Amino acid sequence: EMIPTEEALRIVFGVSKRLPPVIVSLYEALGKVLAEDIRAPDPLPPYPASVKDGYAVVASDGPGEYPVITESRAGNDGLGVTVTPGTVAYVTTGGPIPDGADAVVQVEDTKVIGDVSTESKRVKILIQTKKGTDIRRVGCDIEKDATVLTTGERIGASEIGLLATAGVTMVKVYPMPIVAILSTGDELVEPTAGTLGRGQIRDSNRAMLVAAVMQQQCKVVDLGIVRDDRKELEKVLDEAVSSGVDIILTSGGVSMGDRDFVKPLLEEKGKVYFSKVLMKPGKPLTFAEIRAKPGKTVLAFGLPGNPVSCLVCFNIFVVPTIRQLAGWTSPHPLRVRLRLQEPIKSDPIAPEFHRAIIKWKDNDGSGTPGFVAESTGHQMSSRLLSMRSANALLELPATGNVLSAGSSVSAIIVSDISAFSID
Amino acid sequence: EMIPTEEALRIVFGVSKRLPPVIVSLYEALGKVLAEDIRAPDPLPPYPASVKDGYAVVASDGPGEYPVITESRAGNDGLGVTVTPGTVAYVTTGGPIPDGADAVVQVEDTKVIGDVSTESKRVKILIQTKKGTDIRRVGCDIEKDATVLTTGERIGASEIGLLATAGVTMVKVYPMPIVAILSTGDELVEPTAGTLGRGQIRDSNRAMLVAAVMQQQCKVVDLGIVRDDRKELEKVLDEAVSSGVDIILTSGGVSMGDRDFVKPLLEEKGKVYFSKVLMKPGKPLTFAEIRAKPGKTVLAFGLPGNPVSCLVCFNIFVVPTIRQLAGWTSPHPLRVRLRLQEPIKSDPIAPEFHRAIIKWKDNDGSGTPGFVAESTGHQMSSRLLSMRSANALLELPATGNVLSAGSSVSAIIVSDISAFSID
Ligand SMILES: Nc1ncnc2c1ncn2[C@@H]1O[C@H](COP(=O)(O)O)[C@@H](O)[C@H]1O
Ligand SMILES: Nc1ncnc2c1ncn2[C@@H]1O[C@H](COP(=O)(O)O)[C@@H](O)[C@H]1O
Ligand code: MOO
Ligand code: MOO
Ligand SMILES: [Mg+2]
Ligand SMILES: [Mg+2]
Repeated sequence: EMIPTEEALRIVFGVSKRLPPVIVSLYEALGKVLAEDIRAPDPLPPYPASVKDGYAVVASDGPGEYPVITESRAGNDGLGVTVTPGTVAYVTTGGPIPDGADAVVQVEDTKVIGDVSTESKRVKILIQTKKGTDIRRVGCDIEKDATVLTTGERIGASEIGLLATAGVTMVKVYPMPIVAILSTGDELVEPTAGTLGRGQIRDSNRAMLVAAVMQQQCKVVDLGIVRDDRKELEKVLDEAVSSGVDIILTSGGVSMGDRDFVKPLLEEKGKVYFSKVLMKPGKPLTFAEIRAKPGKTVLAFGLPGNPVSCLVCFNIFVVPTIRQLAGWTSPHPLRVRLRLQEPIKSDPIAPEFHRAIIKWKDNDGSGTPGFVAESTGHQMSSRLLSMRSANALLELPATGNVLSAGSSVSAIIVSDISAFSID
Repeated sequence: EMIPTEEALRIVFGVSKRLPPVIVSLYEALGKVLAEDIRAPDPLPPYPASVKDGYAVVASDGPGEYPVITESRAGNDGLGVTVTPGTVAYVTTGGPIPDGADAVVQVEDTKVIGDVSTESKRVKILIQTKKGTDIRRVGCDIEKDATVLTTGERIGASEIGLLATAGVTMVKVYPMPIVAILSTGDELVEPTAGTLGRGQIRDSNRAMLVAAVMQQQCKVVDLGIVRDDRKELEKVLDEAVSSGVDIILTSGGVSMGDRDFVKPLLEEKGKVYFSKVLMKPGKPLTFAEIRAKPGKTVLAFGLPGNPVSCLVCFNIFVVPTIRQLAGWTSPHPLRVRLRLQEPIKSDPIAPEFHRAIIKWKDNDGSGTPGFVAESTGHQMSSRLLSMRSANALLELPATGNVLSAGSSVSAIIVSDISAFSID
């Protein structure tokens, strides 16, 4: 019972539930989705503020020479002083406008007159300004009680700046899921192994997945290598489910071998929604939901053992699940359209997620700017070098035809689009 | 002496030098740029490995019933057993191929014959296979001594997987720069302040920059609020320069006020390359290089105080500097072309970095897929709400003309393109 990827994703989305919100500190809120609206407790600026370094004037006075009656840069500077017609006040950018002044003339349109500090301060205003010029009225950037951030908004640097503006240092957010990761196989040895014994390989999926989960900003619970023994894998899965994690990722032990126990163990512990997906690479992907005994849900992905299939299934299915649990309203990956830089043979049986290195060009080959893709070469699921530098997965339909250079395909972007190397 | 942004970026790039490489552990290498090539010490697979769960056969035998002479899943399974013509061996995916077998027939093309474990094991091979089918020969994924990663390559999840495959757990990389951050101003109060006194605002730039630097994966040295006092700012800058940081970010104290000491202090401590940039927002941006006394270079950015200008200058100038110091060969931000969803008035004096929310659409308005942009509204440099959710900066030339909806502009992508919300 092999299901299409679109259905497998819908099933995963339907089962995945946003985590309960928590309260975190300002810097812990970075990267998280807001679980409450944020309202400004005071206006910005809270006082009428100068846009410029210069002089606060009565605009109707016009060009002329005037005494400087106060200097206003911050705090109580100029408190109680009224700028009346025929006077001016020195101001710096962000300085409070003294009462009575209704415009600011930038310092470049003024000239200091008389002996610097050996006579009372006088300045020549060189222009005719207009009422309100270069003054930020109270609340013109942010009004008191305005909503500056809303529930469901992801917190980036400017949102941290808005929380700080509003004096919020404890924030209600959706947390990231905690993810347990294990590898399976009698053939595996730790990546610290030197000379390999006959029939041994280094466990590469576990470190790869730990890294992938770290890129998604989740806490990792590293459960190590598990051997192809049903009782042993049951014990580790039972320990993982009762530990408080939200997602368990296993790799391997999910194909057709007589010692592949992931599927029967997930069927016994919880509910397996699927164990076969019509995709290349990634056919053995298994997804299950387990209820931890009181009491919460744990999502389990029995990822394929083949290194490419493992990472592709992580990118397509686990990344949107992490985002959904973390409260993202748009957990789907970015899909763009792009032109192939070389010919690519699609698979005749399953739609292929072909690894590519994509870049934006001024000419994508059709005379207009656009993304272009180069294949990473041989796409065998055992060839982790096919994932090297791959920032996208080309979605090739199961036609079996050769897609020529210059033809357009849909591509899933799997790595930070703002970290893309330019053409 | 106001210089174009293109020149200001060239000056910064010319002064910025990659940091000395360091040795880090496997998981610390994630996100860093490799400073050495990585070669596979053994092949992958190191033994001829089955692609399938099934039976290792002599392909020339063809369809028929055969005794199963061994079972090979991992390690020393089947060591010393030779599959001769007229025999087969059970194998699981990744299991070593016994000597003498030259093809694998997947279990779906076989049938077990006789009483399960109450008679010696026999299997019917249902197809005529071909020599080499479903076997991974030694080194077919990675050859012994092949270079699997090269100097200058950024380490993502698949690169961590390749390091683990190759048994590398200590990696030579370029480190991230350490960044000191301070705010300036007599008007500032901490973001924990409740009711604000007259002429006070909360310091929002510092937390915003700490967050921005944390998104760039750099260590932050938070030097707090500094008042508009030359001796005090000199002391903090001198302490920052001798602390071992690589970059200092200040904000404010760089306009035309009589208590703006950042520029004269940077001129005194080191070499100021520029202090005026032809851009909107961000005109007061100052850049300097200071030599810390023995002995290393410290880059200083006197960022503008206006919150928008501060973050825009961070995105345009500081992000590529961090990347250059961290050894990125492509530190420039991603620039794409896109269509405007609404009309935008460009500035008549300076090229504007207009904040936008961009998304990829199936129809960008011209009948072909592409990025589209919505303005974040009023672009005043004091209005941090104009940065809210902005994932790009539209590069508008200094024409002063109204760019109509549907016209195309260049846009700098400033936030993870793989975290873009879909249309
Ligand atoms: N942690 C791992 N690291 C590298 N390769 C793996 C890992 N787990 C399984 N494999 C390989 O992936 C393939 C499928 O594994 P399995 O699903 O257990 O049969 C076999 O060739 C395994 O040797
Ligand atoms: N850390 C900060 N947070 C928020 N606003 C700031 C900060 N530093 C300076 N400003 C404002 O930015 C503008 C320019 O500051 P300056 O360059 O010091 O004149 C003034 O309106 C300041 O009040
Ligand atoms: O069975 Mo796969 O789709 O090569 O991991
Ligand atoms: O002087 Mo600006 O360019 O509004 O920070
Ligand atoms: Mg296995
Ligand atoms: Mg200031």
